[PDB]
Amino acid sequence: SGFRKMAFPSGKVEGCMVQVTCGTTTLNGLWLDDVVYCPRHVICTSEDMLNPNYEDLLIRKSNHNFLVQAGNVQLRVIGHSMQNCVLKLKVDTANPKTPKYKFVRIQPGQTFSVLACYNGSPSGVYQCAMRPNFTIKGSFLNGSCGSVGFNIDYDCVSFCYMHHMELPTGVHAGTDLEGNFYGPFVDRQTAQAAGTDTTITVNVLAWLYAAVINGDRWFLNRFTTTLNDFNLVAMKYNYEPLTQDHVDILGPLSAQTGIAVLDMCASLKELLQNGMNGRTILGSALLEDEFTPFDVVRQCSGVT
Amino acid sequence: SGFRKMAFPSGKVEGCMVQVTCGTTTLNGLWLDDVVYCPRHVICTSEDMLNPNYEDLLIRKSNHNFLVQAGNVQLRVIGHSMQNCVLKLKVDTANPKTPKYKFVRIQPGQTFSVLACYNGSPSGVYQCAMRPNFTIKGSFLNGSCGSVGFNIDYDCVSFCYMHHMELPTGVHAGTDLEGNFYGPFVDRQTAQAAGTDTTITVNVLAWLYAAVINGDRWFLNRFTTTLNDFNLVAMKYNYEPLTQDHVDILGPLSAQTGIAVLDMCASLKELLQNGMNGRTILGSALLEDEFTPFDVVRQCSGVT
Ligand SMILES: *CC(=O)N1CCC(C(=O)Nc2ccc(OC)nc2)CC1
Ligand SMILES: *CC(=O)N1CCC(C(=O)Nc2ccc(OC)nc2)CC1
Repeated sequence: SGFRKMAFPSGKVEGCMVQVTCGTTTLNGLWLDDVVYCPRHVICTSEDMLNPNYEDLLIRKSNHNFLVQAGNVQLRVIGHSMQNCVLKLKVDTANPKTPKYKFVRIQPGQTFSVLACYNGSPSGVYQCAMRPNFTIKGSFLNGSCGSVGFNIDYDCVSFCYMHHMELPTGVHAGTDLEGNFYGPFVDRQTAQAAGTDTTITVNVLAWLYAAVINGDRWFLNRFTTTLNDFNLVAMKYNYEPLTQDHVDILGPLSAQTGIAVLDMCASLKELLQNGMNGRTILGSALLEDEFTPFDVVRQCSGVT
Repeated sequence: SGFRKMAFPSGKVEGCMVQVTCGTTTLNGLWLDDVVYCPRHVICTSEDMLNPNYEDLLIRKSNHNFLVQAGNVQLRVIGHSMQNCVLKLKVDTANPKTPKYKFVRIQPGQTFSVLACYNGSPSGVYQCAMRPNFTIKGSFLNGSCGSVGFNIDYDCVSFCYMHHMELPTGVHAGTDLEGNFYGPFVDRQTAQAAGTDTTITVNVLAWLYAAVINGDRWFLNRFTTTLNDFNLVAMKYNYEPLTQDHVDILGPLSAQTGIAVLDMCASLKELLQNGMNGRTILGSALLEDEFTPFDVVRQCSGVT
């Protein structure tokens, strides 16, 4: 028992981290097979970031200008190309530690682990979620760009995020491994404000199921609700609308606990309207939304 | 910017996890050099756990009864011994992936990462703290015994915990890598109640410094206090006493932010007496105590 914000074991991803330097900018790259993926803003000076024309800046760069270092050994760059907001640096050596991998573009509400890196070296691993406004709330200092987000299914790493920037509000924006930003963000140092950071309702319900499974049951009430009634309350509290797809996804947790999804919705409705009254759920004084129903099942079953 | 509950990259520890089976019990072992460390309760049946005499149970065991599997390959056991509550199984092969390592016994308030494992396979990594009552609040299902806690200093892994049991209250107890339990706990299925789980004051202050560094400043007040005055309030709220050693340890955070430690104590005193009033600090509605001053400096500076 016990329920923790858990990240995937990071070993498979640590074996892929490299340092990429272009001129005076050094960030992280992801080495899979004979390709190193990194943010295209590695070619920018701090001045260039104000209004960069990436195609024009890239013309002044040759393969030998991209310095790629894996550990303390240099990789030879034999090609470079820009795909959306990422650069793909072809190297002459396949990464011997390349795990089975996929590039996936996640939806808002989906969680992933981040291996925060500096100078191609891993510093830490933490779990986060793609927010409904397409930002993530990470922990990234200068030099962390190119750090990646991922999920693991047994031995296959699904890379879903690459870090590119911090908005002026301290929230983070990045791309999938095809270089397409999540949300409307651009790799330019300009006014980019995030939209409403709503709560991921289906994740909160999954976490309330985890709480029941782990013995924290005080919030369970004698009520039920409907999807439409619940959603009226969810709208009021800036919670995402709950759909029948979400109810279906919560089915196995409902089955395990014997608590109907709409009954759990009614408990959540009362928590929104009455508050926690100084009480906690799974050691938290607020409703946690960075556990998906899949994460709750995985952690409560012990998937390796 | 941003501040997350971050675990150490787990790769170095993943390379040490093995499966240990004795009869019908299978748990995890830690393979360093030619020795596999595991909880001695691997020799117990579910019945034996009620009142085990480990020396007597061990007499009926031979090297060939300990099945050690690293990945899908079997290790040959050439010796076994009991050191306190851990078994040391000498194998004929040194772990080729053994990192530089130390065995350390941590003090309450100290944090570490746990690589939760099942059948010798890593399932997840999370960060926790040795509570002042010598329990940890982990996430451990059956089969997770032998999972370890650790800290990393660049390339050296300091192992500090091995998981052994879950108390009837859902909290966890375990040993250092010398097999000595933290706290008064025993590897027996008997009435073992934990003492008061007090809050780690020095860690809360470190986390309030992290909050200021990251822009969350609403809780800063116009007051100061003394160590004695603060401690009167800390006692009332089940917070650990703050010592001059703790104030000294917080010195670099005080220097970086320009906020004197006793001023931060006065802010914490007001948060204890007035509550959060529905507000949050670093995305939390309660005062976080599982970040040490060293963790705050490390995360706020980017140590790899
Ligand atoms: C995430 C990352 O690694 N980045 C590269 C460095 C970059 C940065 O520091 N930019 C910057 C420099 C100087 C000034 O002056 C106003 N502003 C921003 C952030 C992204
Ligand atoms: C942490 C771990 O791996 N453990 C080994 C299994 C053990 C267990 O499941 N014990 C147990 C079995 C049957 C009964 O019946 C009442 N109680 C406890 C827990 C520790």
